[PDB]
Amino acid sequence: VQLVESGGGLVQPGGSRKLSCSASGFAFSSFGMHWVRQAPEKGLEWVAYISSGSGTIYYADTVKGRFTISRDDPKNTLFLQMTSLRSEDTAMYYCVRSIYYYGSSPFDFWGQGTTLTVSSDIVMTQATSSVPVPGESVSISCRSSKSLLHSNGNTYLYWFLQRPGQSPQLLIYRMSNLASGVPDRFSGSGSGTAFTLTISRLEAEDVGVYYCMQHLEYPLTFGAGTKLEL
Amino acid sequence: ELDQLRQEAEQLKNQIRDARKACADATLSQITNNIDPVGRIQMRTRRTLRGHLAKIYAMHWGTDSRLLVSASQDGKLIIWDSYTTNKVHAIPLRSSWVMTCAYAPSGNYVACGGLDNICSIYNLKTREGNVRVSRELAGHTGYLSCCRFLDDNQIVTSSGDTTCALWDIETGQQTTTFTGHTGDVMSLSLAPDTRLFVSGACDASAKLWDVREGMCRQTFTGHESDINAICFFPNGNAFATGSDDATCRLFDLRADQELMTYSHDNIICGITSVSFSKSGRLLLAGYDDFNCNVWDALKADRAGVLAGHDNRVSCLGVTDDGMAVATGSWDSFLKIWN
Amino acid sequence: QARKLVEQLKMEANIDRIKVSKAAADLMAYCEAHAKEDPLLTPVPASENPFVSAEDKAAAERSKMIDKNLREDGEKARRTLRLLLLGADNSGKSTIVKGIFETKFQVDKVNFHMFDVGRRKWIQCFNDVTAIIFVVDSSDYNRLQEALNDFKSIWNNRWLRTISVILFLNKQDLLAEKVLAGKSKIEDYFPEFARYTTPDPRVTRAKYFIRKEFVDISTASGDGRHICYPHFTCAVDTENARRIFNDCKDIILQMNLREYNLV
Amino acid sequence: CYIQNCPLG
Amino acid sequence: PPRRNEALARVEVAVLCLILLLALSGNACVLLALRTTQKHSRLFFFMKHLSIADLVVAVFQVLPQLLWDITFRFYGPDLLCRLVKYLQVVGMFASTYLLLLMSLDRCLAICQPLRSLRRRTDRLAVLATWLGCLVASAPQVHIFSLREVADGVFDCWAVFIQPWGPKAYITWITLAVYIVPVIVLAACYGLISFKIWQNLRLKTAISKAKIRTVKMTFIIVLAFIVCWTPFFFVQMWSVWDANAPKEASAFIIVMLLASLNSCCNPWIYMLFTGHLFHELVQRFL
Ligand SMILES: [Mg+2]
Repeated sequence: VQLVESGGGLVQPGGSRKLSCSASGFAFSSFGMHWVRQAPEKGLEWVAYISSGSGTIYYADTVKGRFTISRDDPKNTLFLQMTSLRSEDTAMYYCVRSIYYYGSSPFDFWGQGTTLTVSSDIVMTQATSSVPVPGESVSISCRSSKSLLHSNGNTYLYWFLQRPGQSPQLLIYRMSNLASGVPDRFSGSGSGTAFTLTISRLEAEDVGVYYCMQHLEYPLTFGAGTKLEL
Repeated sequence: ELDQLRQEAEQLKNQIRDARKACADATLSQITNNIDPVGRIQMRTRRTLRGHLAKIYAMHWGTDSRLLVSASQDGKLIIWDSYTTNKVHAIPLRSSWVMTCAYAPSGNYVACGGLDNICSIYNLKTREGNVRVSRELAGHTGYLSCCRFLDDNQIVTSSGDTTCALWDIETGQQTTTFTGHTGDVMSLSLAPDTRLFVSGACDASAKLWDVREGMCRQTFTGHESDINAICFFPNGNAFATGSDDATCRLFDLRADQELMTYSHDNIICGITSVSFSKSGRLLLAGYDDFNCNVWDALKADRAGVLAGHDNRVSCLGVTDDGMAVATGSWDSFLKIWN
Repeated sequence: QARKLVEQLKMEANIDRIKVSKAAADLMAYCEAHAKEDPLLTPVPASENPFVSAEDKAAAERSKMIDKNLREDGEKARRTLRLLLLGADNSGKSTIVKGIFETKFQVDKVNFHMFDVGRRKWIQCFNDVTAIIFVVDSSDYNRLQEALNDFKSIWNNRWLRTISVILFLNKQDLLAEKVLAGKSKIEDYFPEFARYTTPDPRVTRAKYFIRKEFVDISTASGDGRHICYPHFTCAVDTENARRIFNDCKDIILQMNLREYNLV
Repeated sequence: CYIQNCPLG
Repeated sequence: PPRRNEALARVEVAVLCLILLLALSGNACVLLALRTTQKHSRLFFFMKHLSIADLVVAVFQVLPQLLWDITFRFYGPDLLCRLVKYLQVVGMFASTYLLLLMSLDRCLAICQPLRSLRRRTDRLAVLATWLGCLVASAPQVHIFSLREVADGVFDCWAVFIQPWGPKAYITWITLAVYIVPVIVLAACYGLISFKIWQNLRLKTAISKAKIRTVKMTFIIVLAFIVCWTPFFFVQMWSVWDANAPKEASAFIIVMLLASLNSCCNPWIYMLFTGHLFHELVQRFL
């Protein structure tokens, strides 16, 4: 599986730009899509969403009006057109895939992003900011405004992980299920508005910032990040 | 010794019959004379699943009692979410004359087979978001009538060439073959402990097999026509069958003789499917009369009907928790009763 | 290999048993202990019986396309006709039109499908076919009594009460040679051939007697729901595909009269 | 009536 | 202002009420029987659509013409009556041509039996028919109006071009709604009852099923002719004879009988088939 992005460069305000993402290795025409950006020294932020078959689109109110999203299936490409940019549009842009049916797991594979220099809604709170860490058990936490517990029995909270100089990854989906390719050291738990990620038997290559995310209703709000240092 | 050896045949046949004559000191219909009747069982339809465009032949639930799979003669296999009537997967086949399909205990594979003499295995949860073939099992000389999973690497098959077979999916070869019947084999039923299984044949006899050893243990008789359906009791010590002479019969394992028969003078058509309930007090059966019957297994009296179809039924199934009942028919509809 | 069955009989005869007075009172005690957990006997509360989110909506949007694809392929597959080809052997059933086999052809922009299963059980599958094709050898006087009974076993089936039957009497070129040679007597097998007369005389009187035996079993008991269409074939014949189409026109015309109730 | 104005009565 | 007669006017509120109540009950019984009960085919589709056309006719052609005669002049705006007339003629056109569609379907399903058709055509035929009717009923809004006729009293009045308006309009409707349908409805059952007629002479080379077809052709043609012929005769006469007895009771009473097929069609087409009547009798019992 592969998702490589392009575009980028140096741009002056009041201009325009087109970004493209090429995919190779899966049935592109049955996955949703997402664009997600990250400021030079900040967290993650949701931008747009296009569904499968191009039948349902969602934008972000911060950039609604000037952005556009569009996919080309037989060429396996995703497009984002931006017009009349500003100074707050300097960030790294990624590409994310997702699929929805009974029992699936979305947001599983991220890509390699590109940089471009241009010179009510729920809020998630990441209390801690840095923790020194070995083989020592740890614990992290997240909190929301309202209770994510639905009437189906589901609970929509996700956990990610960003190592230095890489793309994020999926660890747990819907607060309790472990993904594919992940060891059993990580685990999940929680309740309504009271969550806790319990990493046990700490090892190397487990250093980086951690985020929580929600999917109960649009828009999709990330967090601020909890960093772990040795 | 053309006929000299044939002398001991009648001797043994009359000796084991005499040895069974002693064990019949009472009847199940005698001690059940003082028990509360079930009463009228009134069931209504809850969900109707549409989307097939031809006759429907097989159906099997999932181990979580939410997901299910169905097979029909248009050439498609369909997986259903029975709580919202959503379609999760739809798989196209290579042949269209299918007669059986199966659900895997874990939830990763499905199996299908018909008039092409091959059993196919399909992998569901695989990266790249597709559904493709895993392995094709060849080696039977007749058509396939049934199949059941034991693990993710072992499957049992029944064919019209008068034999049964056990396979290993990784290697792909038939390791054990069961012989001994005379006509076509139509039915199959695994035991809850997955150490034995019974079989039903087109010559009115039912045999009990052993999976680890590989030979027969017991043979039962007393029907006047071919057997079409067989299923194990929840307890695991008894089984039931269904034939074309319009009669259902309950056998026994540790007594070697039958116990009860379910007949009615107004019924003249043949049984096509049968299934027990979770507790073992009800016994549901399907008929060619275009409806299903609900017998009381302990009194042999009738206790209800399910008349929502306009052709013959041909399928039946109960969930592992015993919540709902699912039925198909030749009118291309699935129905959920509760 | 006669001792194999006797060995299994001996292995079966030596078995331990218990009396039914205890083998049935044990099946009776299993339900009374599990009686209060079968919902189909004790109705569950109306609020607990199991019989939208941002993700539950994407699930339904996913499910709404499979339906249109299925219906599109089914409506396309609606068109063609389907035939079943029977015949035991010695006849050349595989050489009349030029697991399980399949064959396609078309005349006047209508496609036919012919199957050949290379029968008392699997015959239910072919219950909605247009017509069945039966082939017979007309130069083998000993197997004729086998063919006569096979034909009647097929015509009197339970699942084929309304399916018409086409009939080809194959290899008629050999019959002329056999009858004009004079070394074979047909009355040696069918005594009632001595009285029959026709209503190339010796060959015509011979072949019409052969046809009458099949048409009698045909018109014996049909009640006017299906009929049989006889024909005389040969070893090499190019005009054999027109007959099936001209006989399916007459099967469909006689089928439309009974849905619109004009009869 | 219908296509033309009806007579009195 | 000219007056009328109390007696003759009274017999009118009776005839129209009888016709309306009959046309309502008969069509409803066909719809109820079709839904409650067996052999779902390409016959109940057209029969169901025909009943819907007959109900529209009975609702939007008798009820206005009846409340009108309850009063003397219509009390409303212009566009109301300008649309009433449109509906009144649309009903007549559609209820006549749906029958031609059903008959043509029968005739080609018996005469040309190997024909590939899908549900898309079985819906496009009906929508093209309804579109044609709604387009052909157009000049009803042009030639009719609401205007004062005498002493400041207003009504829906019709004004044609003096020399050749009324004759041409009536002749066009009678040629497009009477002659051509009866010719085609004769050709259909002339071909059907000739193929069935010859097939039996070729097969038997039995006499009870050889007359049921004529006994079905007759009733079908006779009902149509008898129901439609009195209206157009007096209509063509009054619009073709300067000396015509427009004051007799016959002209007034028979001029209002336009919707008479909507009374006889549901009985015929549901009785010719066997099960429907007894099945409804058993369900209601
Ligand atoms: Mg008047």
